[PDB]
Amino acid sequence: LPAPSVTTGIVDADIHPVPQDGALEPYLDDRWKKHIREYGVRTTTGLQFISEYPQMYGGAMRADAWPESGYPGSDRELLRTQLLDKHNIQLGVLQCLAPGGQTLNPAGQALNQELAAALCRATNDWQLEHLVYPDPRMRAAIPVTFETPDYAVAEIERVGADPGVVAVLGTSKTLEPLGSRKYWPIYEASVAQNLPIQFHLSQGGGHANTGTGWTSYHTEYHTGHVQSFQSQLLSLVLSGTFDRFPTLKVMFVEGNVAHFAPLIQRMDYTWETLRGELPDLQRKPSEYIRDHIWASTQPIDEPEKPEHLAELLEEFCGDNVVFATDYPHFDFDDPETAFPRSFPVDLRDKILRGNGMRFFGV
Amino acid sequence: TLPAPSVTTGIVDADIHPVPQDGALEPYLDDRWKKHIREYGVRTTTGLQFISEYPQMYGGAMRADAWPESGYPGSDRELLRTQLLDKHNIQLGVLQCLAPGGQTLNPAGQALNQELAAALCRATNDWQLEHLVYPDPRMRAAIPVTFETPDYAVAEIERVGADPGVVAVLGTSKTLEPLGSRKYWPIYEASVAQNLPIQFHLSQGGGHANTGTGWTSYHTEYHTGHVQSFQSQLLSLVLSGTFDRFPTLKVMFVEGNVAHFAPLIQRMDYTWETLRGELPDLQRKPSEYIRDHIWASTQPIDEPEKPEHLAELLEEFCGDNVVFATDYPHFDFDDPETAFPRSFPVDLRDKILRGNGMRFFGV
Amino acid sequence: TLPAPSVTTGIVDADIHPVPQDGALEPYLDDRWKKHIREYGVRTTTGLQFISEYPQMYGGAMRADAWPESGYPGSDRELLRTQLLDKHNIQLGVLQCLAPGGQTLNPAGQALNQELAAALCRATNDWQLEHLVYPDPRMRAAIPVTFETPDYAVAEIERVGADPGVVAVLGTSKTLEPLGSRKYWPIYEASVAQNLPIQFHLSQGGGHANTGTGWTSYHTEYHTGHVQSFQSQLLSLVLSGTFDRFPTLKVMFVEGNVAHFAPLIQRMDYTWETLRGELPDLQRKPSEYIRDHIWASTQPIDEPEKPEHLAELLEEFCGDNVVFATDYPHFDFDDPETAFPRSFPVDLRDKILRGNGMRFFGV
Amino acid sequence: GTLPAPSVTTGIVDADIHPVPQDGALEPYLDDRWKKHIREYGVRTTTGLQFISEYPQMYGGAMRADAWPESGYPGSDRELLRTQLLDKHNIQLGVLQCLAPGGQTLNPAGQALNQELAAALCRATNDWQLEHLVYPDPRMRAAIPVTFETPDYAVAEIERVGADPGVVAVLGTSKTLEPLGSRKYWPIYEASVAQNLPIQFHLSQGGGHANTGTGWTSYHTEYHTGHVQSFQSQLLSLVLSGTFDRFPTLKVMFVEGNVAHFAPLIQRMDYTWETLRGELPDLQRKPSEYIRDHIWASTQPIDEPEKPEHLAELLEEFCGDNVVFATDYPHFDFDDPETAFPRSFPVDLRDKILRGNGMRFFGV
Ligand SMILES: [Fe+3]
Ligand SMILES: [Fe+3]
Ligand SMILES: [Fe+3]
Ligand SMILES: [Fe+3]
Ligand SMILES: [Fe+3]
Ligand SMILES: [Fe+3]
Ligand SMILES: [Fe+3]
Ligand SMILES: [Fe+3]
Ligand SMILES: [Mg+2]
Ligand SMILES: [Mg+2]
Ligand SMILES: [Mg+2]
Ligand SMILES: [Mg+2]
Ligand SMILES: [Mg+2]
Ligand SMILES: [Mg+2]
Ligand SMILES: [Mg+2]
Repeated sequence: LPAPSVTTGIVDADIHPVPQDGALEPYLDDRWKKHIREYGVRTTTGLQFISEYPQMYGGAMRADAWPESGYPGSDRELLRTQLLDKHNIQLGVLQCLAPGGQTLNPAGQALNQELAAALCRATNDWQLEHLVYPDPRMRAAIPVTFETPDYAVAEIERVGADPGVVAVLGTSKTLEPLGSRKYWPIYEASVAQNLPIQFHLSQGGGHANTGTGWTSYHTEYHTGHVQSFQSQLLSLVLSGTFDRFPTLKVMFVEGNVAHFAPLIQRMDYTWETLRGELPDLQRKPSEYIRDHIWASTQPIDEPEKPEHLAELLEEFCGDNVVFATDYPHFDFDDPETAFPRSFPVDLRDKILRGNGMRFFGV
Repeated sequence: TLPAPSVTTGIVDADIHPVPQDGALEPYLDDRWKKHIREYGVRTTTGLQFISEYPQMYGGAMRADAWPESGYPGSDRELLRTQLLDKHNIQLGVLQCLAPGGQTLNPAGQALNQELAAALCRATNDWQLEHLVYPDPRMRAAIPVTFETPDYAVAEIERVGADPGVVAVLGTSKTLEPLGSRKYWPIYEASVAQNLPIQFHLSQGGGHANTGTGWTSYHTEYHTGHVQSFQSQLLSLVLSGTFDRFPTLKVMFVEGNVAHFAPLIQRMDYTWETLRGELPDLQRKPSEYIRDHIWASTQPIDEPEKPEHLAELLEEFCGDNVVFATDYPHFDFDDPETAFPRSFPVDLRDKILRGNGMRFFGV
Repeated sequence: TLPAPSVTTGIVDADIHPVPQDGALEPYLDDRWKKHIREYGVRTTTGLQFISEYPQMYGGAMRADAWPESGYPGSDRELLRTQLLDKHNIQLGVLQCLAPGGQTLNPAGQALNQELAAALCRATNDWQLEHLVYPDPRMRAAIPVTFETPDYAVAEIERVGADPGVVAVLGTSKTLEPLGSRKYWPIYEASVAQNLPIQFHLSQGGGHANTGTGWTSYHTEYHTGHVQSFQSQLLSLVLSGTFDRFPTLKVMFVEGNVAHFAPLIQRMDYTWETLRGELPDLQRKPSEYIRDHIWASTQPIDEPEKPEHLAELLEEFCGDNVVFATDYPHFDFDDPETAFPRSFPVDLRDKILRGNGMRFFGV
Repeated sequence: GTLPAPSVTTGIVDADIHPVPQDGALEPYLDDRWKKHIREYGVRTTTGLQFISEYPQMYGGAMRADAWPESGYPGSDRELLRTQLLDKHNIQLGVLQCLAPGGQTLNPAGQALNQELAAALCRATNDWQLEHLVYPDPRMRAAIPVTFETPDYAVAEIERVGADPGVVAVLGTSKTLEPLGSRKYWPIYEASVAQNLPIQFHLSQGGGHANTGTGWTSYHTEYHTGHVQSFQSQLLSLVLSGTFDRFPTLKVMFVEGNVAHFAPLIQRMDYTWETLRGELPDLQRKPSEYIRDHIWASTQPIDEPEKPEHLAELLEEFCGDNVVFATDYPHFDFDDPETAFPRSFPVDLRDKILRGNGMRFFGV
């Protein structure tokens, strides 16, 4: 399969396909089909069929993205024409967030981690056969079980070298902050395959959705997603994970972008005083961003004064911001209208093209 | 070379708590970590500089008669020798060091800086061997290791686990993942490789609340609540199939009480009869794992209203797998002369005091 | 430090048979074993001084055109380079040394003196690395070890298994116990620890007759009969749950043919659907182990009467787990230019020549 | 458990007694999965036969016709074993060798091809014989069957119960898949020596090979006389492999392999070694020099030469200190201590066969 080529089209770092009903069954062992029929996929809830914050308005999907039968993102033809052709996407990165007709219930978060591994492997076989190889404008970010590194390492070794794969896919929420040594074998395996890692917004993880209680209303739930990414960035940087893995690239997907700038600013300021706690950390904290931390754009930040967007994106790192649409979610961003009227044209071009080309090794 | 432990006329005491005198760990700690501790203390799963989330009540939870001239109970090796080892003819006394200093329960392995945790575990292990075990090998060490960082724990088990002064690996009852999780399997593998069993002692911390349904308020809730963590760990270790992967691993629950395990296991089997289809990989019936894999120490002894129920429940658990402990110098210390009810059978009392622990510890 | 293998424009050849020149192993053998060989030869499971129980037919079963100026086919590294590596652009060629001298098939690991066998395996490994691999690292070694004495095999895997010139551990298709037996588990453990897969090459010997129902008479029976041992080994490795214990272990059956594995596995599943209750601990359906654990090399390529059936059966086995081999310099050598039928799909052949072997060897 | 060491006073040693569990007596000691497995499959071994071994017994199961209790198989009634054997012959150390999990003569637990089942049956047998027989009447002591063909499981069982004072030996079979000097078995020898336990190898069928080195026998004379051959082969391997150089305190007894034939076997071994010893240059002693410290043999079924004086000659040519009395109760060729030896047999040799020799083997 040839390497991805981006020339006059664009990069889209976050696309959500969904398998049609039964589409994963050719790839699952018999024991897991039986298990799912009898138990469903238990996770960090007391609920049979939904997550703890079920989608609010029409499944949080584009009203115009429902096909003849099935869920938005389950129709390959509609995805080719409504997304890939429409916006001339030449590298579109698939992030499968659910094994079935659902918006968000990640395979890696099944509490039966052997089932989780089986669902991740089936998703990877499915997306490569059903989407990537038939139309290699798409490439896969492969879900793995971050909470069981041995299984994730196995899956990265199995398919990580496939030219259809461009990243390893995790979740924004975890049981330990991602700088923990628990996850280091996954980083090691990813670097060995020259794969970057994308962490997509998730529920679950094992803790409440904030550091100070479970949220009540939808504003709190959705705005609160940024908090997990703030916590993860701090851990990955301050733990020295990037001293251990100096080539490891990480992208935060659907965590927003602008907030990272003042977070990193406060991180440096605090470190100037308190650095003595972490004497093995080799660089000033913000010095890790350019080489290690990326963010995708959707849902685009919308300051009251539009000029503040480019300022904050550059205060984060202008080279490390990568366009995404989030097709087919309701807060989908269109490359023709996402950026504010006065946004600098050269920054926009690299967000659409060069920045993601660098992140994915194009 | 230190001789193997020998139990002839004396008894096994599976849980004794020494503490290092002030400064006693400093020879075994690098200056970077000594400075760290001076500035930051041993930060753990609390917002408190020096104490844990449930500080002890009356007198530090220590026996009122166990205080040396100066220092904390358990810090004077001569007083431990005369008030405990000599007094009760303890010939295998297993040390479980629960704090790096003059405190009751602040385990080194639970420091959130896991590099500091590993350094403190290492220092504790060198200290207890040099200061207590080698001078008086009636004592032997259960070595604290960092269960939450398996690589560091494995390194420590490799470093010191084969020393004849060590008889077990020491963990905590509370953990971030239940102990049957694959996370901990490298520790089980290393322990088996060194022919060591594992003891899990009552702890605070772990990362979750002290119950599965909120943090407790009063001391009755806190102290009675320690049993709950061990119920949860037993279920995880058994149902996960950990003992199918490690068919020679022996684990003891220390200071989780004993009798409650019997009806827990009984409910486990009864539920499994219906729901076993969820866990088709598990090789044996759940209760069948107990005899070869799960031990419990006795302190604080269960005290039923009708004392005859004690022996019944210990046998319903597994009479061969119950091991005596005193918990010296804690306030609820059990004296082997007075702990057993009058009708208790001699066969069970004798193996609790000697043979059962000899089997667990490989003596 | 030897670079990792790199397969770009060329191919993987999973089975190449070099032979030491006369005396070439002597620098790597202790004088005691030199003396033993002079006085006893290499006694194995025969009553024969020099040959195995089924000696080769025409020309030693070697290619008529593979004889160097002096010595046995495979004994001249320059002819190996020009007639094999250069001729077919082999970029990962895996050496399987089947004899310590100028013979076709007399494996070191099968010497009945297992101390001698271990010394010959060690000497073969030092020799092939120094004479062949390091001078031309398109070649890499599958290291013979003594499967019938696991302690010695483990020692040799520890000694040389991490060398970058080594890509696999080498065993024999015939053994005294089926390969899923716990006897061989220490070897699987050591191989996994060195991130090494295992290749089992066609062999005579083992301790049993060459079929499960008597010794064969004619060469058709002997040579077609080699498939049988691999069928038996696959069944044991799968049904024993060896891959439940070692979930990262990869094994390749070398020169057992490929297509027959598909109906064998199909029968295994169909029988297990009824009889699975005998082995309730096996975690997966039997055929489900193939994809993650069982590979097969292609030579001598299966030749169905209707060529279309080849691709069908290779895919019914597992198309990602089939790896090219030439078997140079044996008479039934497969040329990668001609081995596959005209209509065979390019993607499947490409995987067989490149990606599949790269995955198996971790390249 | 706690139990005095055996005391042999005015009584005798009996090195081979065959008890058998009554129907169901092992079930309290077996996991549910193995009870189910046995119900559904029986105990598969190296045969194509559901219920019998490849050479089933000829006449009445090869039991003496007077040892049948009210209900069970011979050897299944503890009271009958006490009065018919231990009381009757003043046996003060009677060593139990349980050869079957049930009333089915000669079917060793260790030879089940499912070695996890085999281990479970060995463990159940050990728990049962200690509880039902040894502890109630400690004149009896156990030779604990273990799975020789799966050393990890055997080592575990030796570690589990091998230090129990009710146990006096580890119990194996005369036939194995590899000769007993093979390194495969060395972990078992290591674990046995660590528990200061000797090993007894009892006559068996099975093993994985034919019952001779040159084909399967046809008639019962060939089968029963053929049992000595396996012991000949095992002695040669154990000695010539240097197993006793590696384990210099290891003691082994061949049980029910006869005695006299060992003498000329060893004699031929030395004579051959004098020429060919260069093949095995590490061996520390002349082959026959291993016997005194390492190899014992029990007497039953006693050798019956045509001229009785040859018996004592051959027993001394083997090693007079290393011959140990056994009855083989309740099998048909049972030997009685009062009549087994020829009238002219030396009294000093007989006394040590009945007492001193076995005391030294079992560490009494
Ligand atoms: Fe998204
Ligand atoms: Fe979204
Ligand atoms: Fe305590
Ligand atoms: Fe306490
Ligand atoms: Fe070959
Ligand atoms: Fe060949
Ligand atoms: Fe007998
Ligand atoms: Fe007999
Ligand atoms: Mg600045
Ligand atoms: Mg300053
Ligand atoms: Mg540094
Ligand atoms: Mg390697
Ligand atoms: Mg198993
Ligand atoms: Mg099962
Ligand atoms: Mg003993």
